[PDB]
Amino acid sequence: SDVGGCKEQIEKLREVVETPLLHPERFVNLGIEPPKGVLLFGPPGTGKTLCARAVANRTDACFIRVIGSELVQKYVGEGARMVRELFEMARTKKACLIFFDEIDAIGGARFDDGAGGDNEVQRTMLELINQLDGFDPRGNIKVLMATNRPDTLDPALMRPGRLDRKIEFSLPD
Amino acid sequence: GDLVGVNKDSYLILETLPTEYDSRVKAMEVDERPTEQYSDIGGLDKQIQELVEAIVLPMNHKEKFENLGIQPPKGVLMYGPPGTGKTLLARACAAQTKATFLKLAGPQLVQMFIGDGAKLVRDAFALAKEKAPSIIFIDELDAIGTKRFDSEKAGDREVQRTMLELLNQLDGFQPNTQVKVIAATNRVDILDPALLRSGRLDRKIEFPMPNEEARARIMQIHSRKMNVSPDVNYEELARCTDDFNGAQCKAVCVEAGMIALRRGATELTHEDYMEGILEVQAKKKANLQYYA
Amino acid sequence: TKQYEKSENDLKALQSVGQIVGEVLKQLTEEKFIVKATNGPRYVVGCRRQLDKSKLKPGTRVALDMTTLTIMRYLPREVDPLVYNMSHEDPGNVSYSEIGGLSEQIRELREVIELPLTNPELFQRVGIIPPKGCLLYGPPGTGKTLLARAVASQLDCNFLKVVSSSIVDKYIGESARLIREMFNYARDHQPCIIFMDEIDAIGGRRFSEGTSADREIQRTLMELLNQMDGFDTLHRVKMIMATNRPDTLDPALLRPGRLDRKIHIDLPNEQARLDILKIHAGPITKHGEIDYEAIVKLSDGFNGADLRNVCTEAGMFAIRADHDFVVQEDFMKAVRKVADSKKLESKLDYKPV
Ligand SMILES: Nc1ncnc2c1ncn2[C@@H]1O[C@H](COP(=O)(O)OP(=O)(O)OP(=O)(O)O)[C@@H](O)[C@H]1O
Ligand SMILES: Nc1ncnc2c1ncn2[C@@H]1O[C@H](COP(=O)(O)OP(=O)(O)OP(=O)(O)O)[C@@H](O)[C@H]1O
Ligand SMILES: Nc1ncnc2c1ncn2[C@@H]1O[C@H](COP(=O)(O)OP(=O)(O)OP(=O)(O)O)[C@@H](O)[C@H]1O
Repeated sequence: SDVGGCKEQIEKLREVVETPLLHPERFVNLGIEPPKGVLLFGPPGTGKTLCARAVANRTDACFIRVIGSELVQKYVGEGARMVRELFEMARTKKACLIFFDEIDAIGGARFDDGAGGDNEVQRTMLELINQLDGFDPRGNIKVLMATNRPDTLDPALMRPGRLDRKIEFSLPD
Repeated sequence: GDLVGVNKDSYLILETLPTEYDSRVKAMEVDERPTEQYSDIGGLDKQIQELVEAIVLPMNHKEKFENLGIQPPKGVLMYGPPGTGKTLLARACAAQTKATFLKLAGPQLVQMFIGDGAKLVRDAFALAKEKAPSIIFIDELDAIGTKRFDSEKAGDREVQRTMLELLNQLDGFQPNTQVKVIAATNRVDILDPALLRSGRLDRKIEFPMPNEEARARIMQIHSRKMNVSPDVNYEELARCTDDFNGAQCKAVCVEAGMIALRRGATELTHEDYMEGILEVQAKKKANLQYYA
Repeated sequence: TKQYEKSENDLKALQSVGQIVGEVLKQLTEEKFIVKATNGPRYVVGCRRQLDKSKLKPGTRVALDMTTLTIMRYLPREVDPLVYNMSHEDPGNVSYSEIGGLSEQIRELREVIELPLTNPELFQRVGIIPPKGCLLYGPPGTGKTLLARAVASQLDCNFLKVVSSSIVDKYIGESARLIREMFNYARDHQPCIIFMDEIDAIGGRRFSEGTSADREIQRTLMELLNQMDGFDTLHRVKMIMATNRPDTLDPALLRPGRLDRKIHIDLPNEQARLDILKIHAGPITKHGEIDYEAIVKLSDGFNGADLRNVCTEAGMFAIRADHDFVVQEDFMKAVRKVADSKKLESKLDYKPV
C-alpha cells in the first residue's frame, strides 16, 4: 500500500514475480512460460522503492540484492568470479531471486577507440550476459533490473531475448 | 613429466600416473546434450547448410577430402544481433553431432594472474586433442579479442596474447586439424585482423533479422505447444513484425500466455497476439491526439 | 621366472632414499663447503673422499645426503622446457619452395642466418662483425612462422622454439632466469636458433606506469635486452622474431646490436600469388581445364593464407557439386564470391613499421 497509485506498473511487475512464484502450478497448466526477467527505470521518484515493496510482499524464498558498484573493482577479473559465483549460489538457492540497481554504471556500451576504457567494464557486463545466455537453467531465479537511464544499448539489446516486461514510469498522475 | 606417484619420505615412484589437470580448467563444460535441434529453428537453411557443412564434412566425409585432396575448415565465425539465436543453432547441432562438445565463455579466459588463460587454453586444446574429434564453442570473442592500440596498458594484453597463442596453435602447429573449434560474436566491430584463415576464422556468415515467413514460422514453433484458437493469420502479424528479433517473437508468445492468463480464456486468440506485439514493441507511451 | 627375482632384488636397492639437490656457493675448507639448496636454505658441510676437490667449483649443481647434508653424487646441468623447445616439428624443406615469395628475403635470411655458421671466414676477413639478430612481421601479408619454420626444419643443426605465452610464469618472474638458463643451454648446444612468436606483448613500452604485470614483464625484458647487450658473444646463437605490429617493441629492441636486421612480409604480388596458387592447385584434383590467370586477375590484395583458404573454399564448395575433378569455373564462382566476403571482413589490415 506504500505504492503511490501506480497500478499497471505494479500489476505487471507484481504478476511477473509473485504469480509464477506464488502459484507455479497455474502457469505449468497453461504453459507456455512466464518471462525470464524484468526492467525498471525512469526518474528517481520512485526507483528502488517498489523494490522494497518486493521485499515486503516477498513470501518464502529469499532474494539477493546486488548494488551496481560492487561489481566494478580494480585488479581485473574479480567482479567476474563474483557474478559467476553468485549465479552458482542462486542455482543452489532453488528459485531465489536477484535484483540489480545502478546497472547503468556497469553496462556502459559499447567501446571507445583506445586504449580502453570499457574493456574491464565490457568483460564484466558481456560476461554477465554470457552467464545469461547459457541454456541452463536459466535461471528459474528470475532477475530484476532498475536504473535511471535506459541506455546503454548492448545490455538493452541483450535483454529482450532473455528478459522482457520493460515498464516505464509514470511519474505523477 | 609429472604426477608420478611417490609416497612421503620414500622419494621413489611406484607408478607413473596421468593425466594432466585442472579442476575448472580440466572440465569447463561436459555436455550430455541439449534437447533442442535444428528443426526448432527456421529461415537459416542456407547458413545452417554452411554450418552443417563445416562441422559435418570432416566427421563422415573425410574420405571424400582424401579423394579430392581437401583441407577442411576449422575456425568458423558466427555473428549477428540476437536473435538470430545462433547459440541455439551451434549448441543444438552440437547435440546433433554426438561427438565430444565443450561449451566455453569468452571472458572466462580473463584471469587473476599473468597469463593463466594461456595454460587454460593449452589445457583445453589438450583435452580436446585427447577427445578428438571434438567441438569447442566460444562466444563474446570480441570481449577478449580487442587488441587495443598501444602501451600502456592493455590489461587483457595477456588474454589477447593468449588469443595470439591460439593463432600460434593455428599457425606454428598443424595438429589442431582435428577437433574443429567454433566461435561466435554478437558484433564484428573489434577483431584480431589476423583471424582470417581456413584454420582460423574461415566461413563467416551474417545472421540477419528473420523474414516474415521465417518470423511467423519460428514464432509458430514457440507457440506450437500451447493451446491456440485455430484462427491465426501469421500473415497479419508476420507483416506486423517489423525490426523484430525472433527472440521478440518468443516474447510475443510469452506475452500471449501472460495476458491469456488474466483474460481467463483457456485458449490463445489472435487479438492476444497483436496485443502482445503492441506490448513488447514498440515501447510507450505518450497519448492519442493531434493525428485525429 | 627368474627375471622377476631380478626385479625384486632391484627393489632392495630401492630401499635407498633419493638424495637432496643443491648448489655449491663456495668452500671454506675441504671439510667445510658453503652450499645452498634449490629451496633456498644455505649450509656448510664436509664431504667424503670420492670427490675430486678441484672438480667441485663454485656454482655447481650437486646432490646432498638426507642427514649429513653432504655431496655424494652431482650432475652438471638440467633444464625441463629445453627438450620441448627442441621437439618442434615441421615438414619442409620443400615448403621453403612452396611459399613462393619473397625471394630476396628468403635468400637474405639464408645469408645472415646460415652463413655465419658455416662460413665465419668470409666475415672475419672483411672485418665485419656478423649480425646476431633479425626481425619478421606480418600480417601485412603473412607466412612468418611458415618461412622461419621451414628455416628451422631446413637448416636443421640446433634450433629452439619459443612462444611468448610460456614466459608468463605467474609468481616470481623467474621465467626471466629461464631466459638466462635458456641462453646458457643455447650456449651448450650452440650453434642454436631462437624463435620468438608474438613479441609485441613481451616487447611492450611501459609507456604509462601501471599495475604489476607490465612492470615484471618489463623486468624480463631488461633480462633480454641486457643479455643482448653483453658481456657475452651471441655470434653462435640465432634469434628470429615475428609480431603483428613493430610499434610497441621499444627503442631498445628497435636498436641494432640487440636487433640487427629488419625484414617484413608484404602482400604477395600477382606473380607470387600465381606461384603459391600453383603449388596449392597440386594437391587438389582438378578438371582438365585450368586457368590460373582468372583467379590472379580476380584475387587482389589477399594474404597467402587467404589465397589457400580460397582454394580450399573452391574445393569444399565443390563437394556440393559432388564432382571428383572440379572445373575452375566453380573455382571462379566460389573463390571469387567467398573471397570477396573475406575482403568485406578484411577491415583494418593497415599496420605500422
Ligand atoms: N509514487 C510514490 N509512492 C510512494 N512513495 C514515493 C513515491 N515517489 C516517491 N516516494 C518516496 O520518495 C522517496 C525517494 O524515492 P526513491 O529514493 O525510492 O527513488 P530513487 O531510489 O531515487 O530511484 P533511483 O533508484 O532511480 O535513484 C522514497 O523513500 C519514497 O518513499
Ligand atoms: N530465427 C530464429 N529461429 C529460432 N529461434 C529463434 C530465432 N531467433 C530467435 N530465436 C529464439 O530467441 C531466443 C533467444 O536466443 P538468443 O537470440 O539470445 O541466442 P543468441 O543470440 O544466439 O545467443 P547470444 O545472445 O549469446 O548470441 C532463443 O530461445 C531462440 O529460440
Ligand atoms: N607465402 C605463403 N605461402 C604459402 N602459404 C602461406 C603463405 N603465406 C601464408 N600462408 C598460409 O598461412 C597459414 C598461416 O601461416 P603464417 O605463418 O602466415 O601465419 P601468421 O603469419 O602468423 O598469420 P597472421 O600474421 O595472420 O597471424 C599457413 O597455413 C600457410 O599455408
